[PDB]
Amino acid sequence: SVVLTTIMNADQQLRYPSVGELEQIKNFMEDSALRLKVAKTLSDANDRVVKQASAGLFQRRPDLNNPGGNAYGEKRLGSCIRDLGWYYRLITYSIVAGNNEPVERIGLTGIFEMYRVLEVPIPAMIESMRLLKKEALELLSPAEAEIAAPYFDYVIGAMQ
Amino acid sequence: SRYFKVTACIPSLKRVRTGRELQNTFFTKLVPYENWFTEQQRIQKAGGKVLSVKLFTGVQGANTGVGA
Amino acid sequence: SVLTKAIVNADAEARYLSPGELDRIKSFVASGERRLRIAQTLTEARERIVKQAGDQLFQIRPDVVSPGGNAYGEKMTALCLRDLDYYLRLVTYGIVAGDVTPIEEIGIIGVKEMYNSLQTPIPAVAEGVRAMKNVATSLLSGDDAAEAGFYFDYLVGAMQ
Amino acid sequence: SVLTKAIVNADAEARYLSPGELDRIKSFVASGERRLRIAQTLTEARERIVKQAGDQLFQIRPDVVSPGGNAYGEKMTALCLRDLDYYLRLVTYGIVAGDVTPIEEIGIIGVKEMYNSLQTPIPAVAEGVRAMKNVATSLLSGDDAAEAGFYFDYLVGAMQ
Amino acid sequence: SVLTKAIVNADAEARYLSPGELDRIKSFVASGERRLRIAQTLTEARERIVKQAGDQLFQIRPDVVSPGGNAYGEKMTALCLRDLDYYLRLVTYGIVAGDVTPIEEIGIIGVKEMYNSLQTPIPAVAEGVRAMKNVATSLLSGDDAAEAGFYFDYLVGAMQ
Amino acid sequence: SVLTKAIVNADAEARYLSPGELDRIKSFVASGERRLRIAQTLTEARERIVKQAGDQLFQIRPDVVSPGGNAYGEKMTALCLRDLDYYLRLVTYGIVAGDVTPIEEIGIIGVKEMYNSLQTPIPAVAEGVRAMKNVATSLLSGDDAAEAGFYFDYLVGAMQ
Amino acid sequence: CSISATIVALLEMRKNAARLFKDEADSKLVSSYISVVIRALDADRSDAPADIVRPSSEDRPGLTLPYIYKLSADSLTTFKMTAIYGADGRPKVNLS
Amino acid sequence: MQDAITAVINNYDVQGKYLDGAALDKLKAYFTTGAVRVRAAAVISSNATTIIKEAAAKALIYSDLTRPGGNMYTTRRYAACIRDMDYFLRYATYAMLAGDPSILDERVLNGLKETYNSLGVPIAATVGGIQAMKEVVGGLVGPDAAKEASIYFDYLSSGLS
Amino acid sequence: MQDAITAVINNYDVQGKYLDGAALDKLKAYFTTGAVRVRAAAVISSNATTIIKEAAAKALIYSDLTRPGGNMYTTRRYAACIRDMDYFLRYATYAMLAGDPSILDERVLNGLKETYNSLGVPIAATVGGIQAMKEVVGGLVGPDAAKEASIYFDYLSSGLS
Amino acid sequence: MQDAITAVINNYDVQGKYLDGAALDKLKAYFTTGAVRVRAAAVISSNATTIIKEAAAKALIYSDLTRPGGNMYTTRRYAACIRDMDYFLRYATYAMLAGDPSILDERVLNGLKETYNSLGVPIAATVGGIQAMKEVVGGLVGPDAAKEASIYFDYLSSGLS
Amino acid sequence: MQDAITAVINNYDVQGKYLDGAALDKLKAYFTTGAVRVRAAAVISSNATTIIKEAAAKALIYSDLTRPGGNMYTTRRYAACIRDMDYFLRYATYAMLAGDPSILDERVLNGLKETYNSLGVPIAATVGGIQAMKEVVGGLVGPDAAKEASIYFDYLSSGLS
Ligand SMILES: *[C@H](C)[C@H]1/C(=C/c2[nH]c(/C=C3N=C(/C=C4\NC(=O)C(CC)=C4C)C(C)=C\3CCC(=O)O)c(CCC(=O)O)c2C)NC(=O)[C@@H]1C
Ligand SMILES: *[C@H](C)[C@H]1/C(=C/c2[nH]c(/C=C3N=C(/C=C4\NC(=O)C(CC)=C4C)C(C)=C\3CCC(=O)O)c(CCC(=O)O)c2C)NC(=O)[C@@H]1C
Ligand SMILES: *[C@H](C)[C@H]1/C(=C/c2[nH]c(/C=C3N=C(/C=C4\NC(=O)C(CC)=C4C)C(C)=C\3CCC(=O)O)c(CCC(=O)O)c2C)NC(=O)[C@@H]1C
Ligand SMILES: *[C@H](C)[C@H]1/C(=C/c2[nH]c(/C=C3N=C(/C=C4\NC(=O)C(CC)=C4C)C(C)=C\3CCC(=O)O)c(CCC(=O)O)c2C)NC(=O)[C@@H]1C
Ligand SMILES: *[C@H](C)[C@H]1/C(=C/c2[nH]c(/C=C3N=C(/C=C4\NC(=O)C(CC)=C4C)C(C)=C\3CCC(=O)O)c(CCC(=O)O)c2C)NC(=O)[C@@H]1C
Ligand SMILES: *[C@H](C)[C@H]1/C(=C/c2[nH]c(/C=C3N=C(/C=C4\NC(=O)C(CC)=C4C)C(C)=C\3CCC(=O)O)c(CCC(=O)O)c2C)NC(=O)[C@@H]1C
Ligand SMILES: *[C@H](C)[C@H]1/C(=C/c2[nH]c(/C=C3N=C(/C=C4\NC(=O)C(CC)=C4C)C(C)=C\3CCC(=O)O)c(CCC(=O)O)c2C)NC(=O)[C@@H]1C
Ligand SMILES: CCC1=C(C)/C(=C/C2=NC(=C\c3[nH]c(/C=C4\NC(=O)[C@H](C)[C@H]4CC)c(C)c3CCC(=O)O)/C(CCC(=O)O)=C2C)NC1=O
Repeated sequence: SVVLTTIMNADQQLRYPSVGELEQIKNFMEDSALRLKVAKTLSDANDRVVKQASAGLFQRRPDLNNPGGNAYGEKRLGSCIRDLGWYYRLITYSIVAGNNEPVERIGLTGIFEMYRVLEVPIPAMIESMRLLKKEALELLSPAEAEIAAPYFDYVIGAMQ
Repeated sequence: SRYFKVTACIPSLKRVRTGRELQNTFFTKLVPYENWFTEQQRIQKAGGKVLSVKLFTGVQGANTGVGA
Repeated sequence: SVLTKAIVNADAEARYLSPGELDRIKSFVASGERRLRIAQTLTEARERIVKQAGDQLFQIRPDVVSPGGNAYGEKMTALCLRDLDYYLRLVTYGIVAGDVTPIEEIGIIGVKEMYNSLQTPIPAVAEGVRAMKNVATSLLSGDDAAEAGFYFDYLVGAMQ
Repeated sequence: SVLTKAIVNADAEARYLSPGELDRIKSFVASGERRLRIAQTLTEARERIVKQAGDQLFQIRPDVVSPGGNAYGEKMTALCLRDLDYYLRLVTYGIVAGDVTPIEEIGIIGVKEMYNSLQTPIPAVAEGVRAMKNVATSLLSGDDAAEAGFYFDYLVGAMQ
Repeated sequence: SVLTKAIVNADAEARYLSPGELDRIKSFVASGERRLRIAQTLTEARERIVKQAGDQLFQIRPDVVSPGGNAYGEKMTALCLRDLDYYLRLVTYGIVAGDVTPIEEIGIIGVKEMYNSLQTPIPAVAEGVRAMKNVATSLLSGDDAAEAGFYFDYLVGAMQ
Repeated sequence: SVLTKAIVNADAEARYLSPGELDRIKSFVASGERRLRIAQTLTEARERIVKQAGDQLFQIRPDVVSPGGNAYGEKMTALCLRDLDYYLRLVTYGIVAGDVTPIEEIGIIGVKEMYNSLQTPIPAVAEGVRAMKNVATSLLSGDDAAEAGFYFDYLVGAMQ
Repeated sequence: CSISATIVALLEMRKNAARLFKDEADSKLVSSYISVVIRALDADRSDAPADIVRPSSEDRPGLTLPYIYKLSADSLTTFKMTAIYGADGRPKVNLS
Repeated sequence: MQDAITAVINNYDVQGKYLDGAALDKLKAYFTTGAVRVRAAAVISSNATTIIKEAAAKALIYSDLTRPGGNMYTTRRYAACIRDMDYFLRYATYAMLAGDPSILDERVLNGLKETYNSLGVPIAATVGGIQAMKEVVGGLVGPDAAKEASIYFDYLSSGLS
Repeated sequence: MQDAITAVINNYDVQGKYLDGAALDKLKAYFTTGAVRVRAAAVISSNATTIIKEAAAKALIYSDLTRPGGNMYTTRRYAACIRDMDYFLRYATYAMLAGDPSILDERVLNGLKETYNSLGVPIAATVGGIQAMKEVVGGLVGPDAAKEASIYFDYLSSGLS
Repeated sequence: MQDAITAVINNYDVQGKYLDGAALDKLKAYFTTGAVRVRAAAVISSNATTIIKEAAAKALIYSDLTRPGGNMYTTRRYAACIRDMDYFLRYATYAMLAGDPSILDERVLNGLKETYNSLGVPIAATVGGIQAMKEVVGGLVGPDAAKEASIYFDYLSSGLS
Repeated sequence: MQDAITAVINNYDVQGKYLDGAALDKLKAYFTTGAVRVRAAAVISSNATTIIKEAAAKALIYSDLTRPGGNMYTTRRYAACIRDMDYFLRYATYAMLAGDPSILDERVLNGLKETYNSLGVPIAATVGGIQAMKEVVGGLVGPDAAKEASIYFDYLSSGLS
């Protein structure tokens, strides 16, 4: 989280938190009251947004469910949908957390090294998270959309 | 003048180094007293744990003979 | 500043600006108006603040203005008041920047060596900064007084 | 001492003692008896030197013995003269050793941090050591006084 | 020399010279005229030392002046005597200097590789140096003989 | 040997076996027949080669058989012939191994300290190795003789 | 690109290069070399093994390097010595 | 590196003055232009890769740089681009977030001409590629935020050439 | 290391559970009190050396520790003990800010016990110094952050003992 | 490390004995199988990526290891497990080509089991993966070198267990 | 390291009183033993190689250890043993000049047994070589330094065994 990111820098430089660092640590909490319902709203759709994004993604890329495709079969499709659910859970975790910490530390550092022995399309995950961000914002208002858009941008900005 | 004889393991969890990542992940080595603190802080910063530390070289009294 | 501390931090990893960093930069630009107003209010009352702080300092530590004192004499006292004005200027710079980065480079790094060479009481200078903090917080509303005094306490802690 | 310094210097190069190194040891062992006489003289005159050094220090720097001084009262002044006694003992140890290794390992490394924590004037302690040197110079022969003054000046420079 | 060693170590540790180093400098400057007299005696007796050194070396190791010997031939023996004169001059340099930096930089660093290049017996050269040590100590009083013997033994140990 | 060096270098490169190193493997396995043939061809005449090499070494270097030399005495001559037999074992080891790895580990590293402590002529031992080169080459075919001569000349360089 | 279309064309090129040669070792060589292209093409994900990121500090920028760029280099000979197994020890030891 | 906030403080500290009306007006202008910059930074991010591909197709590819002899002829030379680029983005996205040339002169555009001269690397081509990226980002970002992004891209191109 | 927030995230990611009412209750309970944590951390940072001074004066010095035969004897050992004092204070502040002793376990207590055993450090004296730290810090920060500051000093004392 | 030839050479050097008939038979026994070792090593090195891809499908994936709470869970741990598998395959190739587990004991097994104990990695899972790689290698290499390839994987599994 | 003067300094420093008449007597005794100490050290440094030669000829060479199947076998191992012998001689001279075996313990005697057991180096033969150097120095140096030379020579043997 933000506290972890600040304390890591402080301990790396061997010093207390800074006079501009506490101003950010306090501003990270005052919007937490609003943000709690923002990440909450995506929480009770978690088995629905991914379910719809399957219908947004494997018709866009039909080779994912074609004989030369990686997601042929009901169980193979289930794996891709479970991966989408994992990414949705992680992005919600980071939304509740602050900085990129929850997603980067768990399911972002080593995507290419995983898929290197997995044969799963990174350019397909690009559109997958594009559609996830596309469908997860209309549940929110524009005020919440402004507090949700950058949190969605990091996946398609990192895997690239 | 004295060297601590210690053993420890340090895992790298940000880069996944991909060549002979075994000798640099578990080691025993004599480290000087003046450099022991900076050596041991690195293991804690990276995330590994120190398994044991030993005086080895010097006596507990200190006073004269400490310098080097 | 906050912008420098945020952009260069997301440049040491070879990534774009973090979705966690497309925030507190935001609160900084939001509170920039209040920061500018507070800095202007401190700047208008620079002479009164310096004069009253020097008065309080010379009462509380009268040994400095004695014959065996570093600041004994009319022009050695003028130099002490000039140093107090310098630190008030640095505090205003820190307030506008939103971080103690500029004040740190301008008037803190090596201050121990400079004052030891000149044979000046660093605790006396710190007490002078505290008196300046009291006089400054006497001229401001509670929130703005706390905001200015937080930087003042940074100066007091650093000169130590 | 000289022996440990020469031995460490030879051991670092992994070679036997050079002729100049042996000449140094021979000169030191030949001159040891004068150092022993210096040590016994300073030992039997330890209390008078400490008292006169305290008197000179309190005359030179009234601020240390003052309402706000570091040594105000009886136990504070007792501790100051006690520290002077420790430094006299360290000077005798250095004189008998012929070098400054025991003095360095006992009373100078970390003394800056210790005296900063205690808020004792380091220049005041240096003035006390200088007064100790002035007192000790009045109880020795000229060559012997110079020999002791070398280590006294070493302590003065080290507390700088 | 001793001055070079003390100054080099003080510069390497970035500090002023220690009292022990100053004492060694004082002893070195005290022994200067004695060292000069010893060197003058050796340089006056340079040729006789070389001649009987050659005689002792040839008596001990006649194989070197044998057909399979490195110095077989009158001009080869002349070169051996010239190396002998070189090492005697280096010994005089070391004696006046008070230590072994000039001897080291002139005649031991790389001497192993050079004599391997020339296919010459290093133990034979060391035995010749020992013969020089005997002949030189035969012309000097006991203390000065020991002082020259230290440098001769240093040369023998270095050629090893 | 060849495989050891290939694997060590490939591992230091941090990659699989290159086709180059695979080439040296596939050709060493083929040429092991000729290497072994050279092996027992030298092994059958091990003692005669050593004896003839010793004889021509004695005739070429009368200086080793001298009052200062190490060869005066039938016991010393036997000790030298045993060293020669040791080195013919070493050269046949290197011939069978294809690389000089065992020979270096067994009889060249520290041989300088060996023969300096024992006071033995290293150039004389090199001449004995050359004599042994001639004796071994006299009983082998030209290509095979040159193949053994590579290791013999490497030994001649090694004691240098 | 039709990747499957190109891989089959590569297979046809490999086999047809095989038909020219009499398989002494030279027809095997061409097949092995052209097989390298297809094998190091297919997977989609072992290809492009990330960018080697050089992390920097607050004073200088952090850098990145394409993997293929350093894969065509001199391959970085390194020296590493393994000997913590034991100061006092138990394992195979020996001199290595 | 420097932003507007730090630049005003630095050139008001060298002369030892408090922040006057002009300095407050400059800081006021930056603070008022502090939201479109943040929005355009996020817009540049995510759509970065398509921006690079469009710029490459518009300027670099379909020219001398791709045929034999070019400096983008084979793969890994095509790969050193997209790289090379992603800088000139990344940077100047930093510039249009902490708006000042500064960063572009200290980290990216400094000795780059020397490096390109020692490594081939057609400077005219790599500046035409910069202008293509400028056009595509001006298209993607918006009407008003197309400017100052055009400013930093023009600064980069002019400094390089 | 972890704080209250990332501790909740990891504790739910281990079984793959989305954030529920109980988890959001824990996060709310952490968020409602951290402002007092910020004020207490600022006060501790501003008064770091003074706290070490009073803690040493009350618990360590004026004893046999500073005399010959003591562990704190000589300026080198005195500076070492005060640096350890400062390190304990700073890591206690980090733990109180994060709301979790994970950083204390990972970077403070790991190896400190047998390290002090091999060095001869009096663990009772260090514990007394830590409690003097906690007393001074509780005096300074006030009721708002007193127990939150003191719990991690007690954690350090219990880990050492 | 040592190969067959190096091991026999050292075993004769320690006795100071010339190469005898038995040493000749041992060397010839190594030499007659040299070519098939090169062929099997080339077969492994050519398609090692596909080998590891197939081996990952039989032993570890699609299980609780890849789920939350599993050792191989998360991107970093998954990539580390596959890197370890590649390490095992490459060093098994080296051991097979040298005809001696000495390199495996020197540079793979040493410290490995206590390292996995400290990290919490499943030694049984690693053993299963090593064996599955062993069947894949034995199937690919064919009857000519299947047993020879499999013996070193067996050595790795037995050393780990 | 701690010489005689430093040892007396530490002995009075841990108890915290000034130098006494007993300390004066001890320092005077060590000053009296200075010149013969320097002369003996100079003689040993002069004849370092000869001492190793006689010690080897008396206890090391021409035996089973100097044949195949020995730890002394191979020039590298023999050079390592002779370098260790020179180490013993040099550190014995250092301790002889210092007056205290602290150098002998920390720089030499510390360890030197677990390493020897791990390597397989015989220890009885090493002790015999140390005693061989003992009689060699006994003849090389005068009887004034013979006893003090012998006690430091026996110290290494006692520590090793
Ligand atoms: C994979 C089948 C299993 C698995 C493995 C796993 N390993 C690590 C971490 C390390 N692996 C190594 C390995 C080696 N070092 C060497 O020198 C060699 C031979 C040359 C090897 C094989 C080491 C030392 C580490 C630690 C340092 C590092 O991370 O690089 C991890 C990561 C553990 C962590 O997160 O700290 C994992 C997951 N996991 C499974 O589930 C499989 C059973
Ligand atoms: C006297 C001339 C000056 C002075 C001194 C002063 N010292 C203290 C307190 C302490 N001084 C020491 C000193 C040492 N410990 C060591 O190991 C050595 C090396 C041999 C020394 C010199 C220590 C340990 C203390 C702490 C108390 C204790 O000994 O237990 C004080 C008291 C400070 C306080 O805050 O109480 C003072 C005043 N003061 C002057 O004005 C002179 C310049
Ligand atoms: C003969 C051509 C030359 C020569 C030799 C000579 N050697 C010795 C004594 C020894 N030589 C060795 C040799 C080795 N030990 C090893 O491990 C190896 C590597 C395989 C070698 C070559 C040893 C150990 C000894 C010592 C006795 C022993 O083996 O136990 C002597 C005797 C010296 C003495 O003082 O008695 C001699 C003479 N002499 C010449 O003139 C030739 C140049
Ligand atoms: C692309 C449109 C053009 C082109 C470029 C090209 N560049 C290289 C190699 C390098 N480019 C850089 C660049 C930078 N380093 C920095 O730090 C920065 C700013 C932060 C920049 C812009 C460097 C240093 C190199 C050399 C080292 C490396 O490759 O990382 C190449 C490769 C040249 C080669 O093959 O050796 C190429 C091809 N090529 C084109 O056709 C365009 C004109
Ligand atoms: C002070 C209250 C007490 C005391 C302490 C003391 N400590 C040392 C030496 C060390 N202390 C540490 C400490 C740490 N390493 C870590 O990682 C952390 C947390 C991040 C800590 C606190 C270490 C590593 C050392 C050894 C290296 C060094 O000295 O820096 C000493 C010195 C012992 C000696 O002289 O050899 C002392 C004296 N002493 C007291 O009297 C107090 C009770
Ligand atoms: C989905 C849009 C795309 C896709 C995906 C796909 N994934 C798999 C299999 C796995 N995916 C994972 C993922 C993770 N492990 C982790 O630790 C994390 C971080 C939280 C993730 C995201 C794993 C472990 C597997 C392997 C199976 C397992 O659960 O252990 C498949 C199946 C591949 C197969 O060979 O069966 C697929 C198809 N495929 C597409 O086409 C989409 C673009
Ligand atoms: C000699 C009398 C006997 C003997 C010795 C022998 N030693 C080694 C190897 C080593 N010896 C050391 C010793 C030290 N390292 C130090 O730092 C110190 C004190 C400063 C000592 C005494 C060590 C660490 C090694 C290993 C590294 C090296 O070889 O230099 C060997 C070689 C063993 C091998 O081949 O690996 C030998 C043979 N052998 C005898 O037979 C003698 C009785
Ligand atoms: C020797 C190794 C090597 C190759 C092969 C290579 C190929 C190569 N093909 C390219 C483009 C291109 N390549 C193709 C098409 C195809 N590509 C194929 O291999 C098929 C035969 C065909 C599809 C059936 C197209 C259409 C483009 C233009 C870019 C685009 O697709 O948008 C480019 C980018 C530059 C350009 O536009 O010319 C590269 C790097 N460069 C190399 O260094």
